Amino acid sequence: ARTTPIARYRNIGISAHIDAGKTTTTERILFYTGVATTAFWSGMAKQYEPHRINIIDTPGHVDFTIEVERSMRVLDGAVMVYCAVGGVQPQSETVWRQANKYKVPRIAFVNKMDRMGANFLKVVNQIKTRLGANPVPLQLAIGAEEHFTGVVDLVKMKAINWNDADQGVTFEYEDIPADMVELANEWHQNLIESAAEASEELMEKYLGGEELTEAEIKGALRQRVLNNEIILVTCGSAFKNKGVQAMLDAVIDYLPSPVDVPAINGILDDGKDTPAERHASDDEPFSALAFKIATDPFVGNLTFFRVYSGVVNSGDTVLNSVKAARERFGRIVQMHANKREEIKEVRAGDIAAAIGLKDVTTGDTLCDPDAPIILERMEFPEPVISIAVEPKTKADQEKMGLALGRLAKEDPSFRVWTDEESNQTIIAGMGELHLDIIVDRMKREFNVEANVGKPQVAYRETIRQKVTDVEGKHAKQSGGRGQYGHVVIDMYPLEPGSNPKGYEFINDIKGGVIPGEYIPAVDKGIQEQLKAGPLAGYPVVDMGIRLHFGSYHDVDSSELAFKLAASIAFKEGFKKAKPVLLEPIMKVEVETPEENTGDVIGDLSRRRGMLKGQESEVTGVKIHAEVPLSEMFGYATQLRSLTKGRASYTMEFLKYDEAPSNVAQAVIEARGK
Amino acid sequence: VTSYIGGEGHNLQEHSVILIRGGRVKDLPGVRYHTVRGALDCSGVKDRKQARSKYGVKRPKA
Amino acid sequence: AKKVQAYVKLQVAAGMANPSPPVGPALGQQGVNIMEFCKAFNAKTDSIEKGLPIPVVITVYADRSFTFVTKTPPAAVLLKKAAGIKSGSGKPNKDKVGKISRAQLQEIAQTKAADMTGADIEAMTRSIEGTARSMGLVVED
Ligand SMILES: CC(=O)O[C@H]1C[C@@]2(C)[C@@H](C[C@@H](O)[C@H]3[C@@]4(C)CC[C@@H](O)[C@@H](C)[C@@H]4CC[C@@]32C)/C1=C(\CCC=C(C)C)C(=O)O
Ligand SMILES: Nc1nc2c(ncn2[C@@H]2O[C@H](COP(=O)(O)OP(=O)(O)O)[C@@H](O)[C@H]2O)c(=O)[nH]1
Repeated sequence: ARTTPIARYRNIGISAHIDAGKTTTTERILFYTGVATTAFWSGMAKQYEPHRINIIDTPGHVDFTIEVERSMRVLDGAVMVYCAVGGVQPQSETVWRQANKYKVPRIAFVNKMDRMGANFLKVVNQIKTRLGANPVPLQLAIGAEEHFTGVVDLVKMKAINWNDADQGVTFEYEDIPADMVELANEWHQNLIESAAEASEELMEKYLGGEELTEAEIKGALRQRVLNNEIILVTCGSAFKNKGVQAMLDAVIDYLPSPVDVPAINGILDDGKDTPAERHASDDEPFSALAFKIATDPFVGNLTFFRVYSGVVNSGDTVLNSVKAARERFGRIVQMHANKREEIKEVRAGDIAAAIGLKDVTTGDTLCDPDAPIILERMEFPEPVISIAVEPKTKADQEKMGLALGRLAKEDPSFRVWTDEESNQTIIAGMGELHLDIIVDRMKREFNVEANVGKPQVAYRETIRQKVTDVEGKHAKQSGGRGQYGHVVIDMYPLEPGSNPKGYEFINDIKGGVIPGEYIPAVDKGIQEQLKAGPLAGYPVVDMGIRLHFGSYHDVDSSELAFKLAASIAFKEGFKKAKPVLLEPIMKVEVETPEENTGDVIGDLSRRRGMLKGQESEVTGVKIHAEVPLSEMFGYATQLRSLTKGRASYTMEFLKYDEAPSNVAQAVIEARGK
Repeated sequence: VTSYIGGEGHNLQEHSVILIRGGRVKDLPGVRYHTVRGALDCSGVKDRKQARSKYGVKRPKA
Repeated sequence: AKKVQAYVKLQVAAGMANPSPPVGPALGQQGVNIMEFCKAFNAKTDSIEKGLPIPVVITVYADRSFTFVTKTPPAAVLLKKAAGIKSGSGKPNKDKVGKISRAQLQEIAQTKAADMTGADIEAMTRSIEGTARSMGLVVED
């Protein structure tokens, strides 16, 4: 029974730079349609059969662009929202590159045409010049700012005027304003020329002076959008309510259905990585991608999944091929217009959520157990900022682990580990505003009382002076039998990192002054003292010890007596050897626009960052600097402030250098206190 | 109570829902309960093909 | 050539490749390609001997094309070439680095009068006398 063709499905993302107006445009959509959300659209003139629009509203911030990446990958088409005043933003370029990576056929909506400085054609030219795109206006704005009244449809060559009294639910077709007729004819010719380029037949008609029909123009522009050759540009502004309705008609006319998109690539679970495809059909084996996990207070884990092939029912044991885990599907609803119609028939093209999946993560493939496939995996970027989180109480201690676990499950770009040296819980994320939201959820949804600090710098200990002839004599001949042990050691610094063990032991015992059986106990006594340095109780590194002189007693000498002597000798020698506190240094790489370059280093200089050099790149300059871990905290948001949000840094542990005398001494004193 | 960790190397991170079973080790006074290395936070332990039921390892590949 | 707004005289070498990292300086608050440079220098490299950094300019025209401004291996690195002792700068007056004859520069001043442009071959000799003592040299026949 032919019900609603999958060719009527529009799986679309609304994507924009932070602060551009995209969910208000979506709220306008829901109002006009009748209502991840499903909506139904029949056209602003009711000229279309009912189309199913599944909308994913993607975050504007770059701290949550990981969600945008997941969405873009799982979606068919996109609506790119631009501010008429601000135009193409640095963050728009990031989202634009992500949509290019996934080859998402997309259109453009120039919103905020009611604000001061609104300029449609300026934004069209910025899409061309900054994004390297081919923008083709479908519409022209009638007026600007407070004088924005409507739009010209360049396909129909008519003005669209929306009724302000019904919030734009009704519209009239008018003749083009007399001051715009010349400009409308110019852009109509540019639109027809852009349509004619879609095929040799349409190019011949156009060059022959034959007028293209509205159906040929629409079909030709659709083909090129699907090919990602052009971007169709629409305009309009809500509040007075304009554009959205005609942008929704452009979604039907020009954006892909699930059958217009290439088959999804995957790998067979045969151990040979055999390539396979899944076509957008109900008659194919079931395959779906889990793309979002949300924690719900009432139903537990919601796993959002997009079906690409086949059909599944609410309550169907499928196979999580990625995690090799048979997962019985839970309760599955669907946002049928306003209601949440529980669907027991998730067909190809549909987006739904399952309740109570246990071993499913974002990026997992859910498939038919009799036809295993792994759909292509999501690569998750490495976290760029880390902070220490400490529980206030012991109740908060266990609760913290639980809360952070849930947050790491729903958001892979969020990492949590315990630092083995500090025993602090370290959390890491895709920016500090990202970490701020994570902390807020932890101390609200889960209400876990925690302090936010900085990852403790891994302080080390070493000497800066050879000391010779250091006597250690454990002579405890008391309490029954005596315990005699006597060693003489030299202590000397090693070059930093010259020994992968951080420690050298030289046995230079001559004359059997110490029996060879006790020499391992002396070394073990030193190695235990290396774990807790005599200066501040940090591990001692980059040190050599030569045992060359010693003495035993035939009855009273013990293995651990010589280990006690070794510790005495070590503690006395270490204090004479001018002990110092060490530091880690981090190799930092910053990618920035050439005009923002200066600011980056100004701050890095205050952060004790020894700028090694620079590699002027295409974006601008790739500056390299040696910056202490202590000064590499809170840099994500600071960089975002200096560079207006167009810079990305990386950092790696470089080497164990010497902390500046001031820094080292200050910490030594604080630790002693 | 104080529990005991089986196997020879765990997968622990100090906040981990682990399961408890009876049994006194006779060697640590005050440790009276074993853990299960096959249940809920301790997976099939490393490098073992015999008595797989204890320490929870599944049967090997072939 | 063009205005001094697309002016950086640079290029210590050609085989070290990229003139963007430390080796090649500048490339800051200016904006231009980097591999688009040494290809015209690749038809130009094999006349210059290495160890002799030649000053050329990234002169960018108004239509995105840029080539270089050839001015011959100069005073400083030829006294690290024709004498045989490198930079060592700072000590003209402390200890003896090297004395250079009168005619040892005049034979390469004809090459250096295509590098230096005040007027003449003889007239540029007393500025080969310049940076030599800043490198630390002394000069007498
Ligand atoms: C508009 C849109 O769709 O994104 C919204 C939706 C948003 C990504 C929200 C930020 C953040 O709570 C998000 C997390 C990770 C919060 C923790 C969990 O509950 C996740 C299951 C949840 C997913 C969606 C959600 C609720 C958004 C914002 C608005 C917050 C503004 C900022 C940056 C301070 C966003 O980042 O833009
Ligand atoms: N006047 C006017 N205001 C708008 C328009 N679109 C959005 N806004 C306002 O701008 C704000 C941002 O909208 P939102 O959709 O949250 O932006 P997003 O962050 O891009 O999703 C909202 O509070 C809206 O009231 C518009 O077309 N006209």
